[PDB]
Amino acid sequence: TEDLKKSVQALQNTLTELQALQLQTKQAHWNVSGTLWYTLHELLQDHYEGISKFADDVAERQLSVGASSDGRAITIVAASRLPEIPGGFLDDAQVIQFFTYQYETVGQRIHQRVGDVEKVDPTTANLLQEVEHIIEKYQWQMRAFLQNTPTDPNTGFDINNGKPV
Amino acid sequence: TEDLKKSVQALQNTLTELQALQLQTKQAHWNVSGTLWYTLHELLQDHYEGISKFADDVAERQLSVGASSDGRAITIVAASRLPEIPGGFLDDAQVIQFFTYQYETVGQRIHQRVGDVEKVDPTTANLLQEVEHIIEKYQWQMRAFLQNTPTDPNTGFDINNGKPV
Amino acid sequence: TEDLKKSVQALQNTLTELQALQLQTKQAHWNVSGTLWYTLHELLQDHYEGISKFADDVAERQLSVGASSDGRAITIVAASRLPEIPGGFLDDAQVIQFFTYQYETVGQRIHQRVGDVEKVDPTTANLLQEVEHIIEKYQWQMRAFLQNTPTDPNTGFDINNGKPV
Amino acid sequence: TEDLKKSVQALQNTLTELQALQLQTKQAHWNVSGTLWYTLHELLQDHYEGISKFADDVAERQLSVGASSDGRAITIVAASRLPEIPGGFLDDAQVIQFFTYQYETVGQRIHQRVGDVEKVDPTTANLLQEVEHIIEKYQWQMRAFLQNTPTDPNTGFDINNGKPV
Amino acid sequence: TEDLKKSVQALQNTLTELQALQLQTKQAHWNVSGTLWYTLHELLQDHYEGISKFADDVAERQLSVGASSDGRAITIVAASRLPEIPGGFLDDAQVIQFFTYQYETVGQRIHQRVGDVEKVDPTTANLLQEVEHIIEKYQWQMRAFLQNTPTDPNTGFDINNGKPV
Amino acid sequence: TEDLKKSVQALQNTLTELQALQLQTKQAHWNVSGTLWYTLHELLQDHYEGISKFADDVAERQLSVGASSDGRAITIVAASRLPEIPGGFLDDAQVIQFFTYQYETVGQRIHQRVGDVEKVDPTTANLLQEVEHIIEKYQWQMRAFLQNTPTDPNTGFDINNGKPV
Amino acid sequence: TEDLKKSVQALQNTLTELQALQLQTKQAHWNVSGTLWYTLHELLQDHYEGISKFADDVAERQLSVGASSDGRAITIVAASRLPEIPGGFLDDAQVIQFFTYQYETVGQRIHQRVGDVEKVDPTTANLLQEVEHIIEKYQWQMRAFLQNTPTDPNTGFDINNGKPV
Amino acid sequence: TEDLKKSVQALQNTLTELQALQLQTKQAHWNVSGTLWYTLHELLQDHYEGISKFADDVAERQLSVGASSDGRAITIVAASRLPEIPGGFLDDAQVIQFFTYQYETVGQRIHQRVGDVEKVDPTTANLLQEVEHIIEKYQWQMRAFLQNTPTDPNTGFDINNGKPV
Amino acid sequence: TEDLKKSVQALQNTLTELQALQLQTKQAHWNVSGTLWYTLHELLQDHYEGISKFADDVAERQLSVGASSDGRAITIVAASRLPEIPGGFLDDAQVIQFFTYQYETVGQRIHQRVGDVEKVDPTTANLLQEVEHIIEKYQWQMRAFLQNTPTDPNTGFDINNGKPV
Amino acid sequence: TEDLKKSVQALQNTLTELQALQLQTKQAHWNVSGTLWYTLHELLQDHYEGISKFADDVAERQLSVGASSDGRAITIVAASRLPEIPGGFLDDAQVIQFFTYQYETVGQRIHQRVGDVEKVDPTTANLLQEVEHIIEKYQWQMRAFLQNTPTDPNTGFDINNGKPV
Amino acid sequence: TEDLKKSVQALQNTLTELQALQLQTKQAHWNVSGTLWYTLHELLQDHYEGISKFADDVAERQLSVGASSDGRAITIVAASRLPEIPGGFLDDAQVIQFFTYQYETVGQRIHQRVGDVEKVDPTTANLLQEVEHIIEKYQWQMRAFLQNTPTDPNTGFDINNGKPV
Amino acid sequence: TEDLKKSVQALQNTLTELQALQLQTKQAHWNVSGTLWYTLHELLQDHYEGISKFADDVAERQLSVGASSDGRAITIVAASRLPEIPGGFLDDAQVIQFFTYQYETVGQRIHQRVGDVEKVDPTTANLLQEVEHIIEKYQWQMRAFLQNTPTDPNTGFDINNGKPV
Ligand SMILES: [Cl-]
Ligand SMILES: [Cl-]
Ligand SMILES: [Cl-]
Ligand SMILES: [Cl-]
Ligand SMILES: [Cl-]
Ligand SMILES: [Cl-]
Ligand SMILES: [Cl-]
Ligand SMILES: [Cl-]
Ligand SMILES: [Cl-]
Ligand SMILES: [Cl-]
Ligand SMILES: [Cl-]
Ligand SMILES: [Cl-]
Ligand SMILES: [Fe+3]
Ligand SMILES: [Fe+3]
Ligand SMILES: [Fe+3]
Ligand SMILES: [Fe+3]
Ligand SMILES: [Fe+3]
Ligand SMILES: [Fe+3]
Ligand SMILES: [Fe+3]
Ligand SMILES: [Fe+3]
Ligand SMILES: [Fe+3]
Ligand SMILES: [Fe+3]
Ligand SMILES: [Fe+3]
Ligand SMILES: [Fe+3]
Ligand SMILES: [Fe+3]
Ligand SMILES: [Fe+3]
Ligand SMILES: [Fe+3]
Ligand SMILES: [Fe+3]
Ligand SMILES: [Fe+3]
Ligand SMILES: [Fe+3]
Ligand SMILES: [Fe+3]
Ligand SMILES: [Fe+3]
Ligand SMILES: [Fe+3]
Ligand SMILES: [Fe+3]
Ligand SMILES: [Fe+3]
Ligand SMILES: [Fe+3]
Ligand SMILES: [Fe+3]
Ligand SMILES: [Fe+3]
Ligand SMILES: [Fe+3]
Ligand SMILES: [Fe+3]
Ligand SMILES: [Fe+3]
Ligand SMILES: [Fe+3]
Ligand SMILES: [Fe+3]
Ligand SMILES: [Fe+3]
Ligand SMILES: [Fe+3]
Ligand SMILES: [Fe+3]
Ligand SMILES: [Fe+3]
Ligand SMILES: [Fe+3]
Ligand SMILES: [Fe+3]
Ligand SMILES: [Fe+3]
Ligand SMILES: [Fe+3]
Ligand SMILES: [Fe+3]
Ligand SMILES: [Fe+3]
Ligand SMILES: [Fe+3]
Ligand SMILES: [Fe+3]
Ligand SMILES: [Fe+3]
Ligand SMILES: [Fe+3]
Ligand SMILES: [Fe+3]
Ligand SMILES: [Fe+3]
Ligand SMILES: [Fe+3]
Ligand SMILES: [Fe+3]
Ligand SMILES: [Fe+3]
Ligand SMILES: [Fe+3]
Ligand SMILES: [Fe+3]
Repeated sequence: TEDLKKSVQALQNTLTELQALQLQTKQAHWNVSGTLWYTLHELLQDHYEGISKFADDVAERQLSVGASSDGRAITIVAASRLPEIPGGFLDDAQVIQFFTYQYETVGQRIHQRVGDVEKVDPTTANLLQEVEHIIEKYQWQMRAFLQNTPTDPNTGFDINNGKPV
Repeated sequence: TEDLKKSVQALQNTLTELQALQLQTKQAHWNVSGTLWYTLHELLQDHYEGISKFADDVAERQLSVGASSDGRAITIVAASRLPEIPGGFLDDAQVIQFFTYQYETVGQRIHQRVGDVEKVDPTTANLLQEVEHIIEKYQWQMRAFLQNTPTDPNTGFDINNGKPV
Repeated sequence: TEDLKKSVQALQNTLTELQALQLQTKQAHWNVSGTLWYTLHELLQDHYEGISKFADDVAERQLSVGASSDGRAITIVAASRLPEIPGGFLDDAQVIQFFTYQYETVGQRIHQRVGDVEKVDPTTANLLQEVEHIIEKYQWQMRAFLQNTPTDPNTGFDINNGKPV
Repeated sequence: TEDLKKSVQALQNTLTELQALQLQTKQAHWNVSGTLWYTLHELLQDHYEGISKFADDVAERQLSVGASSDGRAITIVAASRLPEIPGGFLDDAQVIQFFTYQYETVGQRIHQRVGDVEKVDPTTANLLQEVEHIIEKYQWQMRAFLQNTPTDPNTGFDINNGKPV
Repeated sequence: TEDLKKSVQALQNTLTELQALQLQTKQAHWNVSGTLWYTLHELLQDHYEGISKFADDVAERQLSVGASSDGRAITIVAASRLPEIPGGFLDDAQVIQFFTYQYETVGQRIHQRVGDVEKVDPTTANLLQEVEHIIEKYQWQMRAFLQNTPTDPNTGFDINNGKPV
Repeated sequence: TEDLKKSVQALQNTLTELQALQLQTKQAHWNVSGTLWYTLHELLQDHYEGISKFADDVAERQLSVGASSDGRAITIVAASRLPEIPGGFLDDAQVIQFFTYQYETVGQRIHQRVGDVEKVDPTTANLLQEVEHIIEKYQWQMRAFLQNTPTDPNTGFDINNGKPV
Repeated sequence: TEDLKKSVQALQNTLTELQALQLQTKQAHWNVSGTLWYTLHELLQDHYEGISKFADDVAERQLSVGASSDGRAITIVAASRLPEIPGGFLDDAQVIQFFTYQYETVGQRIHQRVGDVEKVDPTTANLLQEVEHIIEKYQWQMRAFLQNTPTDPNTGFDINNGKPV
Repeated sequence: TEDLKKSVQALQNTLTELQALQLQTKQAHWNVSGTLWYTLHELLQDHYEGISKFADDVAERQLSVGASSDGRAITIVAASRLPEIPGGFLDDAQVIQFFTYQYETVGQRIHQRVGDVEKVDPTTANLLQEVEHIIEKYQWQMRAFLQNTPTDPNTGFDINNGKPV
Repeated sequence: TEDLKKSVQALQNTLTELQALQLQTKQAHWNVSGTLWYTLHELLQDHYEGISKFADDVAERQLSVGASSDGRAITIVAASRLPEIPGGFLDDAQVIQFFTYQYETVGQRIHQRVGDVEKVDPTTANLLQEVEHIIEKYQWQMRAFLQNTPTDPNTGFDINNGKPV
Repeated sequence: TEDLKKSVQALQNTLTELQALQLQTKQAHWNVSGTLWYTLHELLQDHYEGISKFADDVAERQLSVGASSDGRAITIVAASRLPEIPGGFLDDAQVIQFFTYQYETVGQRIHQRVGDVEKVDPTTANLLQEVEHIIEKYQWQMRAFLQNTPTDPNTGFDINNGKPV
Repeated sequence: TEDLKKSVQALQNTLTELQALQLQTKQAHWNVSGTLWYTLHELLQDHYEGISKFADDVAERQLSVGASSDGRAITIVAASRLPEIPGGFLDDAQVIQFFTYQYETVGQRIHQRVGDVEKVDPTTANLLQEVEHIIEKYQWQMRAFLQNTPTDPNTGFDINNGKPV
Repeated sequence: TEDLKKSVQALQNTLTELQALQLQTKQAHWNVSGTLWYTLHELLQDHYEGISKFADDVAERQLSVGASSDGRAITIVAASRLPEIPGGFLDDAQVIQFFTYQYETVGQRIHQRVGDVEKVDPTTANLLQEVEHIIEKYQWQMRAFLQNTPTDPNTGFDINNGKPV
């Protein structure tokens, strides 16, 4: 059946994306610098925990429908399909920019996956909607730092050495 | 007796002000944007919980001296007597400005109320002093973002698109 | 897109209804009287906490799909579209009657909203199903006080001064 | 030895009675209606937890003296030897009446069992005294709703549509 | 000094009243019967804990200003100056009636005591205001069972065998 | 309406299956023997708690859409429609075999039920997807003991006296 | 039956003794002075909590076998039958002496009561054995301060102004 | 009196046996090896905690009836009267065999002791029944690994290098 | 205004005294010796925590009325105005003597301060009454070690090498 | 300085090894199969948490001595220098074999690193000793499954389809 | 011996530095102002707790090797040997600058002390390495606000009124 | 290798000493008498828990470097090499004297062991430094009861029947 194939594909692809996000949030947690370093250090820890919890649920849902889960380092690298986080000290505006985009792209892809599996496997779809919920919430939490308002454009000039982000 | 009338007036007026503050802190919690969005999101959650706890105490003190408590939406609107929080995305400096002022005006009014009821109802006065304590603490916590220091005026230029707040 | 418009409408309308319910449950929590006053005081506190939690989730889901959330007192009043709770001391049977109806009407409307947004935004639909779940559970918990049984009609005569409710 | 037979009989018969009580308390927890529905819903949850804990202790005491424990649905039905709880919506006075009687009859039987095994197996007797303690406490908690006092017969007329229970 | 005498008198008299209330709430906790027996059993436990906590604070405030505290059974009996709770099974309406009155009279007396010691010993006055706060809250919680409303007089006929309380 | 009939049928049938599973997991918890007795004793306790929690949710969802819930022993026996667990001491491989199958069949049936009620009652469907999620997870947890791998068939010979399971 | 009379007598007499002990331990908790004041203040708090817990169990066991419980102040005074604790500041050696004796006499009496009711009411006997257990443990904890050892008589001279206790 | 002698003997002999068991369970906790090493490591930790708790209760019951408790290493060695646990790495089947026997022999002896002291000291008998309860439960938990079933003899061949245990 | 000056003076002077007390209680916590060393080590830890909590409240009340708080080491030294605690190993009687006096003098001064600010700033007065409450409680807890009783002068001879304190 | 270079090298190399171990333990947690699947699932979760905690400490120690931390997926792959865990369903004996070896090799390398940095950076050495402690403990916990004993070689034949591991 | 002298010197000097840091972190906690006031208020509270915990460990290690600990205010002032924190309102950039430097200098000195005592007193050295660990971590946490990155120098211009820090 | 021999010797010898201390602290916990009996009862419980925790760590470190741990009663007796605690009732001064000495001698020996294994096994050395830390802290806590001060020799005359200890 390509109803098991559909399920596996959607779960496995989401798992890898969450694992990529685990590694990038931690990396940023450690290396972020600037005015918002501590704020972001704390926020990224919370995201990491939420992402880790859903990575474990997604992997065990995969096992639950009868397939092994591939969480290997090689598999994470092989699925790049997503900008990589710079090494070294990272700037607060750079971290914000980076996750605004990553969470948005990951959320979009999960959104597609929910549609794909919804009538063959509504239980897997339900799980993926929960993952999408958290990813899009995290997206807002990064986006909110640069959100345009009636009194202030929020260009990020102050967290970016005078320059818009 | 206008010793029950005094007590009711002081308690009821404080209740409505706290309920107005519940709604405005939550609104700001959701909609705040900019460099300090997350910081303020967390701080406003703490204030909301403190305000909610005292709203419940004030309402039940009113019941305790023998009068019903009016916590209706219509009553909150009817007591405006206090600037309203803008809708839409709100800027961090705008939120700070707004609560610096609201908490100050609410604290002042409670201060007056403590004097009013102190010898007819010292138990109600004691409660209102506790409310004033928390409101003025919250006032300092908003004020501290723009507090002038020997090395830095803290105009809020960085959180306000180059302009003093 | 009127897929963002659909989502915003469903989320915003639900938020206001939950906020209306926050205010009415608390009001009843304070002012309820009679044989079941304490029972209802405790039950209404539990409902208030459940409703408050989902109000926060609904507002932040709205932010998560890119729109501000309107939780203002004026907006609650403006959306009346729902009977208002009496002021003053409220009778236990009156509170029961009132929420049986409110929860039922709010649950119905959320039910409609779930259908409306389900294929444009299954993640928002999932959240609203969770809200509907709790609202309808609360509906049963109010309804159960007057539920007709094989041995007893449960007219509420005992909690209503000899008269059916 | 009919000292193991004695022990097994007393433990097994008590286990089945507790399991019958697990099912009836939950059933009543869900279906109770009327003025005391919520009160009883909460009280029956507490009883269910206490009963469940002792069912587990009784079953594992049976294993501890070297015999398997029969907790099957068929065995519960086979040991009826005890009125069955009506299906459908149940009235508060009906639930109270029902458990007043069930707890009393179960407590009596355990009381007999304590005497039976006390000198062959004082450790099993000790456990059964603890079960009897809780069952008789629960009996008082149901009985107390209809307990005659110097100022009021407590006929249950108010929770029974004008009629004594 | 009769500023220590004033303080001692106010503290000691309050201690005895709280201890009288400890004994009466527990007695009622055990012996209450009728429709509201369990409700009142739980409510009276909460009051007992609040009263016990303040009895300990009042006694240790007495020690703190340099005097021993008399918490003896003989002293409780000697200070009757307050209706005694009936023995035997007590009816729910009887318990409600009884504490409505006791809490009211105790609250009144503490209120007087606050005035008496307020300028010689504002710290003792502060403590007594906290005791008055809780006692009057408990008074409302008993009073609320019989509170007259626009739709229902709440005579207590249902919890009193057809007769107003 | 046969939209309430649909909902009731799906909820009621699931409730009975969960209650059957409550009884069988506990039975196995007590009576399991062999190399994996303690492992399974602990695992079956965890399943029992998860199953019990969802049984309570399913029963109260049934009440929430306006129908009583039938959790009686007779009803559990009447719905057999599912192999019964042996009495006496049960072998670890026998327990594993038994639940691998039970959880699989129960999960399948819930899966069908989700489809059945999904557009008349998406809130009930959502609940049943959560039940299916847990049941299928539990299925994997039993299946994993005998799961074929590249280095070892996992026949269960070691937990079955030399014989494949 | 004088098997209910036996049970009531044993339970009621124990309740009063525990309540007497509640009042005396608290009194000593507040008023104790000297080298061991703080030690004893803490120890007496622990005893008070243990005694309070068993007073509640004894009273509710009395209700459980169908009789009201008399916890009134007048009843405590009426059952003196036991030395009274001095008022005023109490010396550490005096407190130790006093409870060594009280706990011993109360433990003895409960011991007799266990024999009295053991075959009419083994469940009540079991409870009273638990009370005796704690009372005799508390007796050792007071006795241990003056316990004669091979290297030191422990006369209490140091806690008694040079004089043996 | 040889009623104190009886009590002391029963308590002291049980204490030493529990202390012997403390040392053997820990030893096995550390040194166990094989397929069931981790399972047994965890199970033996739980037993150790239960045994330690009762050792403390038994020793303090001894003090409570007026005698010192001998918990010395020399006394443990002197009371051997019980097979000693091998040193070095211990096999899972060896640990299981060993405690099946130890717990059984210790439980038997405590059982005798309960009879011995039951009418001179029912409070000490009650404590020893609680110790026997736990010891026999632990006995079942070890025995269950090798328990014969209708589908599998459970010889332990798999945990014993092909050989029955 | 010298109503802000009054408030600042009272708050600042209390802060410094509490900080002096933080340092002295810890110093004594570490260095106390003798019969009551451990008792006092524990008691002084509790006082330190209570004092630290109020130091933080006093400092933040100062900020709340618009002034900075001076908690510097130099400021603590500059406000000596209070005996200094000896260095080196400190004797139990010396610690008791020392805090009996310190707490008394600090409590007195706070008492004066409460009067000073009570009508310009009742909220600050309320806070200072809470500080006075704890300081005077701590005073009793030190005083109680040497408190004269009808049976024993409590000279402290035993904790002072034969000599009255 | 090549004292910062030394520190960075030792910390960075350890971080990557811990991150490799995070991924492999989770992978095994999900995919392990066979008799010991659940046991190992639980054990590997505990190891994962311990490893994750030290990965965070090692990365933040690196930041603490002034260097960024590289936790990227590419860096984990680039440092292979260590056998990779198979994908697909993994057998219990295979998991045990695999971590016995991995933990041993990682522990050895950390051991070397402790020597390397010990006198330039004893604080980093201290941290690495703590990491080595946990890694070697985990090594024993895997090794213990196959540990040779006087009564049983523990070849793993039972967990490996008749064949030694 | 000047091995006790060495130990005392290293411990005592570290204690004073930690106590200086306790006072400065709290001072900054209260008085910090500007964009990062709340962030720093929270961060400085965490540091204060970590510093307080190690101050207590260092003082009690000093006692453990047989010397008293000097924690007096005079001793803190006497050891200045370290810039003092300004009084009045302090700017966020000023606080960051100040602790970046203080933590660095304190960490350096502890580092030296670890070398000094390492072979006379490795247990004291171990403790001091733990103190150094936390101090240097806190140093990074302050330093990270101004850490230069590839996209942004992080001069602190935004938190310093346009000027580099 | 005699680097494993060194490690084993140091770990095994420490384990036995900690186990000896477990037994002696408990023995003293039970049997201590006199003025400081309760104080010491509590203090010795805390030491016992700290000692037990490190005994478990030391034994599992031994396993971690590849050797079994000998925790047998016979081995404890065989390693006497340390005064034995008297049986019977023990005097407070005797307990203090005894542990002052035991902890000192055990701490000394561990100190030697740290030197012995430090460069072959720094991870084992680190663990032993932690054990030494706690043992020497416990030594101070016993020593502090008799510590000579400028105002009082602390001979223990008061806790020793007039005689210096
Ligand atoms: Cl899980
Ligand atoms: Cl409340
Ligand atoms: Cl949240
Ligand atoms: Cl259990
Ligand atoms: Cl307290
Ligand atoms: Cl619930
Ligand atoms: Cl209870
Ligand atoms: Cl205890
Ligand atoms: Cl705070
Ligand atoms: Cl952290
Ligand atoms: Cl500590
Ligand atoms: Cl562990
Ligand atoms: Fe967090
Ligand atoms: Fe998992
Ligand atoms: Fe999960
Ligand atoms: Fe930046
Ligand atoms: Fe918060
Ligand atoms: Fe409330
Ligand atoms: Fe409250
Ligand atoms: Fe802004
Ligand atoms: Fe609640
Ligand atoms: Fe929120
Ligand atoms: Fe939420
Ligand atoms: Fe959901
Ligand atoms: Fe009514
Ligand atoms: Fe409950
Ligand atoms: Fe169980
Ligand atoms: Fe249990
Ligand atoms: Fe009814
Ligand atoms: Fe309660
Ligand atoms: Fe107290
Ligand atoms: Fe208190
Ligand atoms: Fe009634
Ligand atoms: Fe569990
Ligand atoms: Fe439920
Ligand atoms: Fe639930
Ligand atoms: Fe088997
Ligand atoms: Fe306590
Ligand atoms: Fe109770
Ligand atoms: Fe109880
Ligand atoms: Fe018991
Ligand atoms: Fe004395
Ligand atoms: Fe455990
Ligand atoms: Fe103990
Ligand atoms: Fe215990
Ligand atoms: Fe084996
Ligand atoms: Fe404490
Ligand atoms: Fe603070
Ligand atoms: Fe505070
Ligand atoms: Fe207050
Ligand atoms: Fe002294
Ligand atoms: Fe775990
Ligand atoms: Fe971190
Ligand atoms: Fe950490
Ligand atoms: Fe295998
Ligand atoms: Fe914190
Ligand atoms: Fe300390
Ligand atoms: Fe510490
Ligand atoms: Fe360490
Ligand atoms: Fe600034
Ligand atoms: Fe403790
Ligand atoms: Fe262990
Ligand atoms: Fe440990
Ligand atoms: Fe002595």
